[PDB]
Amino acid sequence: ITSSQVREHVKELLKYSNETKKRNFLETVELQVGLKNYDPQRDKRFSGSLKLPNCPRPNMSICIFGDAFDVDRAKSCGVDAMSVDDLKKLNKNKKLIKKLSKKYNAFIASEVLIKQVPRLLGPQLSKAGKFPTPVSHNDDLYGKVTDVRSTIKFQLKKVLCLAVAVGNVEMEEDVLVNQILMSVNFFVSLLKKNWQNVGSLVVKSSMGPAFRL
Amino acid sequence: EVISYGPPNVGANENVFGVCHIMATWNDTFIHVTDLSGRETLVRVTGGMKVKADREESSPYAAMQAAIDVVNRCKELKINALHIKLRAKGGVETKQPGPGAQSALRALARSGMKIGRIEDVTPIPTDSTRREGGRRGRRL
Amino acid sequence: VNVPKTRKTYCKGKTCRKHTQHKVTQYKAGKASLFAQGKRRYDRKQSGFGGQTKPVFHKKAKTTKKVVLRLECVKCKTRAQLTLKRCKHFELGGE
Amino acid sequence: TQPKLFGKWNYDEVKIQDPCFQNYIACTTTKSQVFVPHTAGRYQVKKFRKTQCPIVERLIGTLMFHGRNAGKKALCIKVVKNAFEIIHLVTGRNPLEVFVGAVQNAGPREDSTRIGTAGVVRKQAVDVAPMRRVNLAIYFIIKGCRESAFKSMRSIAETLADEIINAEKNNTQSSWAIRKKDEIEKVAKGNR
Amino acid sequence: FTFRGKGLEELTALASGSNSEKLISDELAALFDAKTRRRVKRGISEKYAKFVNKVRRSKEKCPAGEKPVPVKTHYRSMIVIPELVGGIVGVYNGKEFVNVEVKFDMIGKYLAEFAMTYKPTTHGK
Amino acid sequence: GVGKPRGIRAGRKLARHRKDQRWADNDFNKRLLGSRWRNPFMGASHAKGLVTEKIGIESKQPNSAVRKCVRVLLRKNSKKIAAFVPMDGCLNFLAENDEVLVAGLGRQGHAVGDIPGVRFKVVCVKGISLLALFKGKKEKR
Amino acid sequence: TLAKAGKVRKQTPKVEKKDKPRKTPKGRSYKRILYNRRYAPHILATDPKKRKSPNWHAGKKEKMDAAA
RNA sequence: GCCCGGAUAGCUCAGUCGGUAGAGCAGGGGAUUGAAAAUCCCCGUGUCCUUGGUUCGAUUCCGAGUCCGGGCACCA
RNA sequence: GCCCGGAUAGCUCAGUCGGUAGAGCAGGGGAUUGAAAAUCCCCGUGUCCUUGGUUCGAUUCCGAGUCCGGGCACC
RNA sequence: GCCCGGAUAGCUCAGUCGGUAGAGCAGGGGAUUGAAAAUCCCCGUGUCCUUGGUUCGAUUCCGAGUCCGGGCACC
RNA sequence: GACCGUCGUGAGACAGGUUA
RNA sequence: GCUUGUGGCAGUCAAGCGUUCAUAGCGACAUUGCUUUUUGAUUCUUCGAU
RNA sequence: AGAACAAAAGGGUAAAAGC
RNA sequence: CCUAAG
RNA sequence: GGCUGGGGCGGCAC
RNA sequence: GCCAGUGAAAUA
RNA sequence: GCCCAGUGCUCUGAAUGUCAAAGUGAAGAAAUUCAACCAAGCGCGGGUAAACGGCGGGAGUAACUAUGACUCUCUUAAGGUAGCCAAAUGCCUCGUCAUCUAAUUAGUGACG
RNA sequence: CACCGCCCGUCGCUUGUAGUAACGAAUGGUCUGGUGAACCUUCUGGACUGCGACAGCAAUGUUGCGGAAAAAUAAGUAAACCCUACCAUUUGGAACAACAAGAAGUCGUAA
RNA sequence: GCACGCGCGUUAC
RNA sequence: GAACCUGCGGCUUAAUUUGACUCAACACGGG
RNA sequence: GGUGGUGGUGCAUGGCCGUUC
RNA sequence: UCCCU
RNA sequence: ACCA
RNA sequence: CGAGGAA
RNA sequence: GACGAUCAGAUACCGUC
RNA sequence: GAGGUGAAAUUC
RNA sequence: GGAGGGCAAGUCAUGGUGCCAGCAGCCGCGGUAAUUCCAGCUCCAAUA
Repeated sequence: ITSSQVREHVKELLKYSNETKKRNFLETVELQVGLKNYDPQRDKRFSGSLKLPNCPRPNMSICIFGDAFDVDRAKSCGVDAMSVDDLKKLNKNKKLIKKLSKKYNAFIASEVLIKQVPRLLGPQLSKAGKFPTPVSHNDDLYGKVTDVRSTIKFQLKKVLCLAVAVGNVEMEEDVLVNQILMSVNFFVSLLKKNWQNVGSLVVKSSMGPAFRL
Repeated sequence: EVISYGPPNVGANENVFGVCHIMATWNDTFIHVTDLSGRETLVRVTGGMKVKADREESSPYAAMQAAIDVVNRCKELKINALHIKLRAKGGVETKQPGPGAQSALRALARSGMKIGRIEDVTPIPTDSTRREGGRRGRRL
Repeated sequence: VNVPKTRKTYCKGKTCRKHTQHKVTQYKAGKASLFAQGKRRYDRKQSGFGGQTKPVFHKKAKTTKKVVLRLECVKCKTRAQLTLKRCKHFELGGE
Repeated sequence: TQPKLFGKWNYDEVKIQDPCFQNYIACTTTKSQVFVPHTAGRYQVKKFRKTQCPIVERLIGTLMFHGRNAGKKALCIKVVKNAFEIIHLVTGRNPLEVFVGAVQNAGPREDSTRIGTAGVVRKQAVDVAPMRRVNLAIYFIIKGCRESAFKSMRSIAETLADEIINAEKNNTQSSWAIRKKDEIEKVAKGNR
Repeated sequence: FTFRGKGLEELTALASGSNSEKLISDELAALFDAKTRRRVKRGISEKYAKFVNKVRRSKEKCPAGEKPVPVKTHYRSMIVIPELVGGIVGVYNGKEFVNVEVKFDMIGKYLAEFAMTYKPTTHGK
Repeated sequence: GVGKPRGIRAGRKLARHRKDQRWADNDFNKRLLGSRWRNPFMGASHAKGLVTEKIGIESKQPNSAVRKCVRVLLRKNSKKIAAFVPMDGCLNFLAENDEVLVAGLGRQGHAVGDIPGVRFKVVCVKGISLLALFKGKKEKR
Repeated sequence: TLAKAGKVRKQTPKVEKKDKPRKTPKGRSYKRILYNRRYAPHILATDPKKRKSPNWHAGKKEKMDAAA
């Protein structure tokens, strides 16, 4: 709870383990948070790294599609399909628009809708996990998929999600919790007023918990 | 459950007493209940609290509702028996009970209630003072 | 009298120059109280009694202030440039 | 053997459960069990003869009641027969055991007597009699049929049929009959 | 460029035909409405014949100065005969005699149909 | 006893009482108060006069009629008099300014039921009894 | 009015009086005749309740002869 | 010139701590009626002043605008 | 002579913001009465003073005038 | 004495930016009543005060007199 | 100097009336 | 003090009144004037005495 | 060229200066 | 008074 | 304050 | 739990 | 006599809105600048005229004629009450009728 | 002529009337304060005249005495007149006003 | 006889 | 209330014959 | 001087009829 | 049934 | 007559 | 004329 | 006297003072 | 909510 | 000097008049068929 105990989630919580000495192999810590919890559309992000610094952790197939040319916008990589003859029948509704825009990351496709997005395609999907975000959709979905694959930084969109990092095993305290904060930027604060907008969260590394608030 | 307030003493053979004052005018009717010392008011229901039209502020109906309304409130005070002090603006006015009189009592008896002694306390004066109207009074 | 919010009124700044659409509001007011030299000295009377100062102020107005047109580009990045239209009463873009 | 109504409707298929209506209705009698609702009887002679009238004869009567158009039982016996066929094709019940119920329901139990004194129009609480109750019930039922039945392709044997049904149900939204049945009591419950 | 019913002349030959006996030869009969035919075929009066000739003299003797000698009559029941066209007959109505110029159109119609018998109503109060 | 006192010594009383209680009589009260002398004739039975003008007066209540009347000026008295000219043509003889002899009609006071404020009768014109002028064979000037 | 004076008399047709056939005895004679025409014993003779009116002879020539 | 309150049905006005717009009167339709009232049922219309942002949405929440209402203080 | 205020249905007076115009009384026709009143239902009414001008449109906004009103004319 | 004003039938009284003369009451003939009041239709009655002008004509629009009719009169 | 009326918050002001 | 509109006062022409006749006695319209005890303009003289 | 040229009045203005 | 009445 | 057929009350050709 | 998720808005 | 709306005066009164200095909170690094509450007073409520003073206006409106106790009205607290006059208040005014004179812009008595 | 009956007052209208009190005048009478004709009486006065004595016989004259006209006088009776109060009897007066009587005037409805 | 105002009725929605 | 019908009033008309007027006149005078 | 008269007075009247019933 | 007539 |  | 207001 | 109401009218019959 | 009336209304 | 009543006397089917002229002591007569007006006739009363 943004208090002294931050370094109790960090410093005092960095060698908890669950057995004997402390092992003999590398470490793996971070600092959990989110993306903005807005609705993955209107406003929740912009630009600027923390860091932070990371990438996947497990899988990365997100979202990118629109026309017959959006497939190759997911061929030399791996993404979801919006289909062509579906935006007039079933390419969006609940578990539909989901499918294409409901993965884990967010979305990195382009744009093309017309008079249909106030309760179907572009619509039903927003806070679900996608609704047309900033993925430099013009050359494709790879270069700006540096904001959708690796490096990172920590593009935090769709539904929660983000990253963190600072050191290895044991050598951080005030800058461990203050490294977790450092592992937060346009995700912990931003422009006009943004020093906080949530309730709680989690964190650790592999040991056991962090802040007991 | 419920947190009654009648003194800490029950018994389907232990009578509780509440003194019910009833003033029955030809305009409005009152029904009051109070300690047998009459210095601490409990229940107070008047025909006015029972209807919309000022003319009905008397009524046999208003007496029923104001009457039954009190009995319910009374079972909660844990009181079952009521002493009746019946009046009717004695002063220098028709020393005759109103209409919502025999109506009020009747309602208390029907809706359960036990009835203690019954008095008539319309204040009859020894002298008098120049009544309503004058010399000739209500004409027409 | 119907002005039109932003209209390419050439202008400059510079570090810009040429034209540039300018979002053009009219000018408002501004409090002073307890900063103004006007105050720093005009706090007096002198002082167990007073009056004011020779110009204070009951004269005879004109019944027509002036539009403090405040044109301001966004590319020129600067700087909110004032203009002066004179004729009241009126109001922004109708039209 | 038992003479069914219109040739196909057992009378003993019904019984009057409530004691009120027991003597103020016709289903119950041996003499009442008629094939045809036409008796050219001599009811309306003593001051209670009306009773002994085979409930439906009464319905037919109250039915041929609009001026010019009416005054001919001949036909009315029809409008009532078809209506019974039609009521059957919907609830397949002994349509007398329907019309009968309806009669018991559509009769207001309370009315207000207009007693005015010097301009002011006051009213009192009055309990409606049985004979009066049935009379009102039928009068009411039929009353409504014509209501819609007018400039409508819907026919009396249909309007009436549709009525006798809901009138039994107490469906306050589908029976011009029961509407008043309720209102009369309501307004009456106010004046009381 | 206007004409007349059935040829004013054919009728003068039709009426005064070979047998110009009864004022209304059975010829003219074929022309009139049932009511008129009824009357003639029934019992028409002779006076109606001497009245006839009275118009006759009025139509010729008068110079082309178009000034016909008005013939007076109460025979409002007379049905204009073809040869009766052109003359101005004064017909009684109730007060006086009415002068009417007989046009070809008023034939087969009752001579009374023109002698207004009452002055309809004007108004005010 | 009754109101009146019956004493042989109380004559005086009864006497004064009668003289007093007697004023309640109009006939008495009348002549006693020299009233007769104040009327237009000054008590007199008849009076001479000059015709001031012949005027007509309307009948009262159930009657409607033009009564013949002469306004006269009494001689020594000098008062305006209302005088009813009798019978039919009568007023046709009374010339304005002539001398007339007048007398009352049934007890000096109420005029004949018909008349309004007239209290006198005309009996002579230029000193010629009216009756005389009323019957041809008698007199005329 | 005024000019309406004696309207009646002026309008009346002056009828003349029947020039005395003979004479009317004036003196004890008249009182005598009367005595005879009425209080003479032949009239006091017939009922005093059924004797005629001293002027029923309104001058009626038809009833004048019937009596005499 | 500051400081409070409002903007809703034709009128006067309620009104979630974001999910519905509601009274009372007028107006109208009907029963009742000597007359008129009072009664007694049934209805009628709403960018909830405007413009944007918060939210899945918002009469409501916040900024700003215009207006009306309140108040309080000066005025050479 | 100067400065003010109106005028609208038959009458007394409402209203408008530039689109609409009203009420009360009167009145016309039925109803109650034996018949009139009263009362009860039904109904019709407007150069918004004349006047030019503006305006797409004027009872309404200007300019002139008529009438009926009120108010000043002091040293 | 100058400033406005009315003059119209038997008596009291109005007039398209002239061209025509009116109710009222007296009044006589009716309708009405039992008769009458009241009332409703009808009759009638005149240089619209005398002059001069304007016009095709003036009772009216003009100009003076005229009679009676409200407002102005040493120092 | 002093009454009143009438205008004026006041001071006063009336080609108003009244008196020495 | 000018000026004289306004006041007042006379005057020409003669259509009219004057019952007959324009002028005995008066005169519409139109027009020429005198007057400075009205009144109105004007501000020259006099508040550094009327 | 009697209209029109924001608005007062005047000038001006016709393949226009008006639309 | 005119965003076009520039 | 002023302009004012002399000052003034008035009016604004201030 | 969540990839499924409805509803006025999903949580360890 | 009637008017408490106006101006004044004056009462515990008003469930609520302003309202200064100190005192309090919030923000800067302070200076300082925003806040909230805050006595009176104000404004809201009441009484008050032998307190200042006030005291309307137009339409219709039969039994020749003119007429108003009649009603209609639009209307501000209230709409001049007893009483009283051409009066020391009255404009027109030398008011109109008397009266006193030969005669009255004087007197006096009337009338509104 | 029987409630569509009776009926009251304000105001108005129509036709009329001059009362009571006061005042004015007229006639008469009385009081108050004065002026005061005339006449009875009174004190005067004494033309004129009668007587006696003396101047002459006489007209006349002186004086004494007596009667006695005008004049004048005081107190008195007191006419008329005036003034100051009061009584009686008559008679007078007006616009507006007032009173009287009447009605299917007007407004309402008291009884 | 027709601008209309009443009263029996006939036919009908 | 509607259109006709028929009676009464009214207003017309040469003339619109006249009786009857709250039930106790008006399709009533056999209209 | 009559006849005749759907000409006038139903308040001059018979007769008759309506109403109170 | 006596409210209305 | 009103009540239904 | 679409079942008809005060009566 | 001041007010409500009732009435076509009510400074009257009721009602608040 | 009283009060008050046939109903209500100023009144508390 | 009267003839409806009081108050004696016309029950004339009389003429004129039409609430007009007039009568009438008091009741009341009179508004087209007046027993009271005007007048004729006949009557009554007191009778130089």
